[PDB]
Amino acid sequence: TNPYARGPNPTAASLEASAGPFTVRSFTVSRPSGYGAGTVYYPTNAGGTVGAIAIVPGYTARQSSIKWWGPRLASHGFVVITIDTNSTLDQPSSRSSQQMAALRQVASLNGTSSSPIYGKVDTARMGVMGWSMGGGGSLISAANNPSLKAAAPQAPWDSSTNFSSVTVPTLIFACENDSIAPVNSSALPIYDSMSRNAKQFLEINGGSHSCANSGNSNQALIGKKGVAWMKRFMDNDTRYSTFACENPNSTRVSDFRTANCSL
Repeated sequence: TNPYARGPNPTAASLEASAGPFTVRSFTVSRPSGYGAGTVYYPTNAGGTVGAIAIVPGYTARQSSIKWWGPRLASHGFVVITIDTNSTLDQPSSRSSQQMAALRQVASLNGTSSSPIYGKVDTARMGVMGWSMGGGGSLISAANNPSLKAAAPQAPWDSSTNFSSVTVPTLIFACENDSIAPVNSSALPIYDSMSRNAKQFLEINGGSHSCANSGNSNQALIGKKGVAWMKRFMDNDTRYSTFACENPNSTRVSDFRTANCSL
């Protein structure tokens, strides 16, 4: 009945594995428009069009810091573009503009017969992710585009902590011992500011600012939560309602909060 449901019914084991059911291919965007560079990850034979997610790194950082999300999310039924910004020193608002620019190019590549993702994307269903200033940029993207279906920034930082206008379902990955974007002055005030959406706050125990980046030691849990959140809210897939809204009840988590997220 749900036209957006893709893939086998999920289990904890399949969501915690390094890769999901779908085989992933990838290509580099030939002529990136409105951002620095892009890598597109997409699944082969997902059984239908899938949503698109754009992921942005942080200040001084590049695709490598966030690249692990590409294959992980794509293997579960998403088209994912990881970008480099025009300059590694771009601010959150500029990161948001380039993040949305990347999503627009994915939409155009969906209508380009020469592109590997031709006809593979439901361009009405998109999501935003990112690290640090790119997580702040994801929150700005969500606030400026309620058309988006989900957001999952990690260790976000922005000049402001007020994102009360966000109606997009938003999962915040936080890192307990973050000394660059401290939780008490960034992630948690941002989480508490949002009262008009489904939201979740997941703090990684003992995590530094890079606790959700490529190579991190919690990829099973973080990857499960990222995919589950995107499945529940970009696909409206109630098979993932428990995975997306549950307290993991794990010693890997030092703080868990959620609101408007029923199981």
